[PDB]
Amino acid sequence: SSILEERILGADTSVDLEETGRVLSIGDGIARVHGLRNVQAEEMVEFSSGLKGMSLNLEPDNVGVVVFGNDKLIKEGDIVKRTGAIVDVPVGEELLGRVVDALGNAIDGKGPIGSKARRRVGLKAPGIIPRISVREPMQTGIKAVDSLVPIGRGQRELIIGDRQTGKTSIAIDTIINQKRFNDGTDEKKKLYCIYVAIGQKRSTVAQLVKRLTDADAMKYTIVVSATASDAAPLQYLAPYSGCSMGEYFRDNGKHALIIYDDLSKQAVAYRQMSLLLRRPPGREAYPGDVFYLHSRLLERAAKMNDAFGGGSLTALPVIETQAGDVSAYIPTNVISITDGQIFLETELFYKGIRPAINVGLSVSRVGSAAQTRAMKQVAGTMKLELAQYREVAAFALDAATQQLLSRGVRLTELLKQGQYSPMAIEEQVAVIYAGVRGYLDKLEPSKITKFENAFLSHVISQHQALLGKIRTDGKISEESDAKLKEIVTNFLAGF
Amino acid sequence: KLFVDKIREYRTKRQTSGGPVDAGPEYQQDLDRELFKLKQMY
Amino acid sequence: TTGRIVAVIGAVVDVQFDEGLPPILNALEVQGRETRLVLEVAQHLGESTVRTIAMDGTEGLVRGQKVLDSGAPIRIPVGPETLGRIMNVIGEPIDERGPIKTKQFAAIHAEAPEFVEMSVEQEILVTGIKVVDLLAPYAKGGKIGLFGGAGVGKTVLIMELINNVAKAHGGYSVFAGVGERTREGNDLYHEMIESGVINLKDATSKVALVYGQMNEPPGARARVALTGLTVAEYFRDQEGQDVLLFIDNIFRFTQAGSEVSALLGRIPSAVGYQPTLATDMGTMQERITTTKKGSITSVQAIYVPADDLTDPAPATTFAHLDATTVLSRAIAELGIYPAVDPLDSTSRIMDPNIVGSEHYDVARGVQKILQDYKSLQDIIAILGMDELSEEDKLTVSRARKIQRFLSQPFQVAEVFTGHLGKLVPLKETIKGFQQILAGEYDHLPEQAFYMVGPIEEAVAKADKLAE
Amino acid sequence: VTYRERLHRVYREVKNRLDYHISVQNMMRQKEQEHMINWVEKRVVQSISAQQEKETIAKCIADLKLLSKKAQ
Ligand SMILES: Nc1ncnc2c1ncn2[C@@H]1O[C@H](COP(=O)(O)OP(=O)(O)OP(=O)(O)O)[C@@H](O)[C@H]1O
Ligand SMILES: Nc1ncnc2c1ncn2[C@@H]1O[C@H](COP(=O)(O)OP(=O)(O)O)[C@@H](O)[C@H]1O
Ligand SMILES: [Mg+2]
Ligand SMILES: [Mg+2]
Repeated sequence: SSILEERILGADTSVDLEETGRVLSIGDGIARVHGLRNVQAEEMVEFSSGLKGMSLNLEPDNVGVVVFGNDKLIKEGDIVKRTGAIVDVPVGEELLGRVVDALGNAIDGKGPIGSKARRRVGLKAPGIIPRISVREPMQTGIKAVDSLVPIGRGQRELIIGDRQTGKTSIAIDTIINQKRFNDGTDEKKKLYCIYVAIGQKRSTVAQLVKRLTDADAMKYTIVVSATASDAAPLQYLAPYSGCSMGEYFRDNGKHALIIYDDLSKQAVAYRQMSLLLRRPPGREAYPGDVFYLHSRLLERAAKMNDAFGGGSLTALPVIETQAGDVSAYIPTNVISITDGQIFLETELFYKGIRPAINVGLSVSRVGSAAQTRAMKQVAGTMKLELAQYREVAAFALDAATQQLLSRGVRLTELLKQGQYSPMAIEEQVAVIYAGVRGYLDKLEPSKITKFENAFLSHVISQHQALLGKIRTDGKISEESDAKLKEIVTNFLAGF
Repeated sequence: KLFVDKIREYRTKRQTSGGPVDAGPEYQQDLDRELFKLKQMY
Repeated sequence: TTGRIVAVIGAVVDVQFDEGLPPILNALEVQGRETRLVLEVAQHLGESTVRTIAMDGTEGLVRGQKVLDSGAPIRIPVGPETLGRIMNVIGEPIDERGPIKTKQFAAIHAEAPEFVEMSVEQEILVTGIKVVDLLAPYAKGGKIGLFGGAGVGKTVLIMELINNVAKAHGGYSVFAGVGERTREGNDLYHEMIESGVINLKDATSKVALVYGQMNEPPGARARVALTGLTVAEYFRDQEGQDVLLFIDNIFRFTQAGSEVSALLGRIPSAVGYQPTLATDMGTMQERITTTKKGSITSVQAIYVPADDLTDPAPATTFAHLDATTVLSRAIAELGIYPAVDPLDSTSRIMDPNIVGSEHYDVARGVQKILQDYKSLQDIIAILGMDELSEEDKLTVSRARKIQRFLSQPFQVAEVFTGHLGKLVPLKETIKGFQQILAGEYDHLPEQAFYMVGPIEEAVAKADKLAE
Repeated sequence: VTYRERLHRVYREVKNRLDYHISVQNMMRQKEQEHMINWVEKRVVQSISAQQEKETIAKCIADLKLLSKKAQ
């Protein structure tokens, strides 16, 4: 009560001399302003109703200002005040665990964001000298993604697939799995995840935040929600806000991971924003600019060399393809901007094979680089064996052919996984080892899942010393291989 | 000025705070509805 | 002179001068910036107003700034001191090793060579790639195009060509990466440093690099190509030496031109493209020519948007190339690599008087049999192969063997495939395809030919499979 | 097996009896504050109906002097 009265005092009621303009016509989400003589381009003007807008067009007689809210709160004749700073957002480790909207205004309750530094959403990507090749591994905790199509730190993978094929699930598992690194001793393996929700139902993001709080995963995650209802100029801006909150870490020596979900619903917001500016539509009514929109956003997921801090910013854009057409306009626009891709088939998903990665088409163009040596040993064989199995699965003779079929089916059953169940790297190594070396070719395929579960519960309970040996020495030595072979054989015996 | 005005407005309200001041039946009805919702979920 | 900004819409800045205007194509410096922002004039609106395209971010431009005319178009440092350096569109070095200390500068908007200077000599260029050598033999001194969708091989292939051709080359080289990944440019830089092609402590560098990568505004992407053409034109003329000029991706030139052509107030052409698509492409591709003073061998990677070869951009560029090489996603999904489409690749030196008669006959037999198999595919996809004559079954078997044999493992794709990269000499390619067509290998299985070099390796792999 | 279940269940019931109370407290106090502001604003709007306009204008003019001095 008196707390509220202290809330009264200490508020800045000082008045300042500020330049101003008068709105002429608001409609279609683009206000026209008159005046603002000394207004910079891409500046952030502020309307009288607390709204904000980005000074977009500097025409000789007026300023076209895109409103960052609902244009029903803007009259004609209102007053627009320039805040004298290119569109900024608050950055810092004060945002971690906070659900901020596209402009850093906490939509969380939980007080305001106590940030002390601001970045520009319209910054430029690092050049060619600062960057260095991708070296460190980004552990997704998903067997299929971590073995076959690995990811690095600084890479910008893509997750592409249809409605409800488990793209958000892969994103959330990647976010959750980082919990173990974000508790250890060295600040060199800590990953500070970010999650941009663009044009998504608000209830979905609420439940996602609840899930991330169940798994203790909000200590480092920032959720930047520009949900379905929010005006188009906010869904267009949210990715850039998130990318700035990640660039802060990248430029201060830390490691970040940003998940845009989806980028197929930012390009739709941008197409709205453009067609309402009368810009000439192109292919599918998208403006010709709809490439630069994503290229400039995804070119910031860099990996700065050691003379520039050494930080990094992984990116996991999530595209959504109607009827699984990988050759549409936006899917190809983004497939030519990213360093890899993870195709989530909708018929593998409907077969219960989840996560539905289509390993035939998925690829990672840093791939074997930035992969733990142990996983490399175990999973190169899996890659070759799966390749051979795929070559022949179009009909269902000899010993080798049936051997390929059986081993491939076993491996497929082995790569399935459950939600919110990431696995440490050593656990994946152990499972895929028991799968590829051939200690499962007799067990029925239908049982391969049960085995997996049981096997884990054994290895985690009893032989944690071996798993720690694998983790510390990121490689399967000969003695470690022999001990692991003994463990697998003994466990399989009792089955 | 207005900072002092807010200060004194709060003073003269709290002094007439023998409870919730000038609330009305909506006060009790809404509070009871919320409390019963809490009961239903607790 | 000295004008003042009067409008700023996206990357198009309208400026006003009170004294004489600058002629079109000049460069203007925005006085009062924390960096160098060059605006290149493009129109003369009237009222002593010009409309300019900014070659850098135009964020923070206040209506009423001061713009100072340079008097000449964008001029970049050319000469032998650009070898091993990196350059943006406006010619500044972006490799952090100090200024490019040259004697002589070049304007990026020169004119195309006149008709009385074109060379006509045609000669095959051997690349070590089976399909390129056999069906679309590249010409030494002529424009070459790699048409591809997104994720089909344009860059792995242009890197294989870089390796094969350039490392075995005597002349200079230029790589103008326009509108493409930045990490790819960094990897290329650090991969030529380790190959000795670029030298950071000497003057023995052979490659100049120019970069307008995809993070750059539309103004820069639309002009870095001209900077590359200029750096290569110099080595062609003022040295009289054979140049190689790789460009990736030349479709970003026209795409950026169209991004910054709605703002110039033009009526949009067919698919939203600028009305001046064909002429803008022509005035650029017509300076990339071998003439009587030098010889430029240009390899351009053309992107085919949404996998549409009838799109105006590739459809227009098809007329500026000697040899095309249409990489197709349908083949790449079969695992064949390079995905080159044998029945869309063409060349202007597929002449029996240029490549001889055995080469021409083998290439045409390969194309005939592949075309027959393509015609059969419509029936095969439904009535199966059990409904074909015996000659048709034999044709299909040969066609599948040939489709596989065209696939090759590249050196730069070891990290992907693990296999060892192969150069197949031209005679070995002709011999192998001649044998497959004759029928000397109807007993082997298809997969014996998948990802092998000369046919000796095919026979060896067929032996391995038989045990 | 019942041992651990009952041990957890006692914690469940105590924490639920705590949560009911804390949630009721939050709800009632926040609604109280909201009404606080509502009426305080409505009544200060009325209280602005005095005859102090001369003091306000004097303060505004003095602050204008301050701004003018600072802006040159
Ligand atoms: N690995 C998995 N195992 C089992 N079920 C899964 C898995 N991943 C996702 N699902 C299920 O798929 C359904 C939708 O998945 P999800 O929301 O992750 O897909 P999505 O592509 O994000 O959908 P949308 O993009 O439309 O939001 C959910 O019911 C979820 O439980
Ligand atoms: N010769 C090849 N051998 C094996 N794989 C290839 C080959 N060429 C391309 N690929 C695969 O296709 C992908 C296409 O990438 P790339 O060609 O570099 O980009 P672009 O889309 O510009 O062609 C590569 O990452 C690689 O995985
Ligand atoms: Mg989802
Ligand atoms: Mg490429």
